[PDB]
Amino acid sequence: RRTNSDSAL
Amino acid sequence: RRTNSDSALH
Amino acid sequence: DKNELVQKAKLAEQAERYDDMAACMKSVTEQGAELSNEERNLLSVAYKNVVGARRSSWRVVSSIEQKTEGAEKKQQMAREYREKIETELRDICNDVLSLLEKFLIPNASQAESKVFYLKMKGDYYRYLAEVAAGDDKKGIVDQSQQAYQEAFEISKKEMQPTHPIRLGLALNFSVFYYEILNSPEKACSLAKTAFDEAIAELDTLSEESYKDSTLIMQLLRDNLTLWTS
Amino acid sequence: MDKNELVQKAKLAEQAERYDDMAACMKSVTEQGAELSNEERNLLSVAYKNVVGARRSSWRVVSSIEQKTEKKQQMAREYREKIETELRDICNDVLSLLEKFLIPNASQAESKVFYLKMKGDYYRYLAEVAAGDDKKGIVDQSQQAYQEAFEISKKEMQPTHPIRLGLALNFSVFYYEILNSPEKACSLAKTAFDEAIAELDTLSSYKDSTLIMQLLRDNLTLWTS
Repeated sequence: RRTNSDSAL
Repeated sequence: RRTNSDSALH
Repeated sequence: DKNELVQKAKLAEQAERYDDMAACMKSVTEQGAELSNEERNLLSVAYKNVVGARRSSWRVVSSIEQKTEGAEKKQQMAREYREKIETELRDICNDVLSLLEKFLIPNASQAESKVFYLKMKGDYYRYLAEVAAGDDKKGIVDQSQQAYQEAFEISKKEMQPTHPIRLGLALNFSVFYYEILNSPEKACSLAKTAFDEAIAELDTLSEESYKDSTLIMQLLRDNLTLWTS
Repeated sequence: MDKNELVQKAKLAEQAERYDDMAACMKSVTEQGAELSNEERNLLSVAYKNVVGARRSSWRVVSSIEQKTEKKQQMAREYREKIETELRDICNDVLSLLEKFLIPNASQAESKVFYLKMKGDYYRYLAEVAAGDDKKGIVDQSQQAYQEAFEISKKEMQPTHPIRLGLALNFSVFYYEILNSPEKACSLAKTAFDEAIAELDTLSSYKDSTLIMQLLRDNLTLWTS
C-alpha cells in the first residue's frame, strides 16, 4: 500500500 | 549502545 | 492521579510500549474531564500505534492468505490467524470509539477539538470497515462517512484552509473515498481542492504549525499523483 | 498441535512481526521433548531474541531517564522495575527450556555450541539488569556457559563456522560489557577475525560468517577507540 493517511506523520 | 552482538543479524 | 497517569504515559511512549501508553490515557479519559491538547495527542498517538501494529500484521497475513490459493492447509491457517488479528483490532477500535462517544466528543468545547475527535471517529470506523464482514460492512462504512462529513463541515466553516487538522481531515477523508468507497474521482477531487485552497491562503501559517501544514500538503499531492496513474 | 503445524504458525507469526505468538509456538514445539531441527532451532532463537530485545531496548531508555532526572525519578524507577520483571521472566523461560530440553537432547557439537551460547546470552541479559548480591552468581553462570561452548567450538568447528564466529562475537561482548575487561574482549575478537581471514578459501555460509566477521571488526574499532 503506497497511499498515505495522516498516520504517515 | 554502539556495541553489537550476534542478534544484529537475525 | 491524572498527571501521574499522563507522566507515566510519556514514559511508556519513550519506551515504545504503546499498550501501556494507551492504558494510561484511557484511564485519564475515563475520569470524565476534557482532555488537554497534550493529553489529547498522547491518547491519539498511543492508539494510533496500538491499532497500527494490528493493521500492519493484518495486511501481511491477508496477503499470504491470497497467495496460498490452492494450498489448503496454508490458506486455512492464514485465514484463522487473520481472524485472530481482526478480533484484537476490533476490540481496540471499539475501545477508542467508546471513549469518543462517552467522553471526548461530548466534552469537546472548541470547534478544533470537535473536528479532531470526529475525524478520529471516522478513522477508527474506517479501520473497522477494512476488516468488516459482509453484512456489517455497509453500516460501518456509513458511520465512518458520517463522522468524516460532520468533521468536514465544521472544519470548512471554522478553520482556515492551512490548518493542519483541517488538512489532515481532508487527507484521511480522501483516503476513505479511495480505499473504502473505491471512488478515486471523489478522492482526487477532495484532495486536490484541499491542496488548492491551502495554496490560495498561504498567509494563514504559524511558526508552530507551518511545517506540519506543508507536510500534509505534500502527502495530499503524493496521493493525488498515485491515484492519477 | 502437530509439531509441524506449530512451526508453520511460528513462521506466520514471524512474517506478521508478532513475536510473542512466535515464541509461544516454538516453546510448545520444544516442550514436546524431541531434538529441534536446525530450522526449528533458528525459529526459537529468533522469536525469543525479539521478545527479550524489546524489553532490553525499553529498559535502556527508562534507566537512562531515571539517571537524567524526585517524583519523576521514582516514577521511572517503578517503570524500569516493571520492565525488568518482564525481562527476567522471559530469560528464565528460555533458560528453563535450555536446561530441561535443548542442552540435554543436543546430540552434535554444533547444536550443543549453539545452545550453550544461548545459555550464555540469556544469563548475560539477566546480568545486564542484575544488582546486589545476585549479580556475581549470574555473571559467572553466563561466563561458564560461554566458556564451555568456546572450548567445544575451537575443537570441533572450523574458524569460519558461523556458529563458532557468533559465539566469539557474543563472548567478546560479554567480556566488554559485563566483566568490563576491554583487552580480553579485543583479544578474543581479533583472534576470531584473524583466524577466519586466514581460512577464507575453505568456506561453504559465506555471507553468514562474513557478516559476523564484519561485526567483530566493527566492535574492535569501537573498543579500540
